Amino acid sequence: AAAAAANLNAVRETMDVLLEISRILNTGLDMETLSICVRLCEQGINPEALSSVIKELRKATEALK
Amino acid sequence: KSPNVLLQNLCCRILGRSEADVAQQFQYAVRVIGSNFAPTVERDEFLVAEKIKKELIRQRREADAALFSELHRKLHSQGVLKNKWSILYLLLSLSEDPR
Amino acid sequence: RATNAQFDSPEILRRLDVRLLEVSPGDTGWDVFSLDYHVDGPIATVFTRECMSHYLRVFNF
Repeated sequence: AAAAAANLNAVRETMDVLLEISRILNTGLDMETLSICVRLCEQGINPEALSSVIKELRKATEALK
Repeated sequence: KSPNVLLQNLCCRILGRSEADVAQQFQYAVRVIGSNFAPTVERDEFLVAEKIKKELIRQRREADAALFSELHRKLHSQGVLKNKWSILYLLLSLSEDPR
Repeated sequence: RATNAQFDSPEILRRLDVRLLEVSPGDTGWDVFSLDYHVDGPIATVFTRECMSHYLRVFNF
């Protein structure tokens, strides 16, 4: 398939758009993890729950520093 | 991919641990994520975009405020994002001033 | 007060006042400073706001 891979290039293009959005906002997230988050909202999820998850997980790496 | 298993990849990305190493963080993740697996309303990415503009206003980047309307358009242009509201709410919730 | 500007009218020193640049993670005051002359009468019909912008750009240089 050829059109099914140009859509994957399209996914990477929006992923770089969200890369610029992540740096101007100063988030710690990288590209692989945001693709995991994209799949999470494919199944449907509260962003308020994902932010509480990540707002526990990042400042539970500051408790073993 | 299951709802349950994608959070262990979230745990393997933030922490340097596997799902077979830590189960205490992943437990609170399953507790919070599950039973709250439904978005609060249908999409309003425009309302969240006008608050991401308020973050770009806080830095006297008004040329990047004019870039944001063309960056917010590409999300709709490819259409691979189902909840454009959720990921913008998620980024906006983690907003810190570069400052 | 100490310099020659003291013997100039209090109105036009009053209309010129300080301003800054909204913040960024590499702030220096040499990066972040401006003066603002702002309109206090009908002079907006003479001085546009984008004219103050070009004013501030050549001021930055």
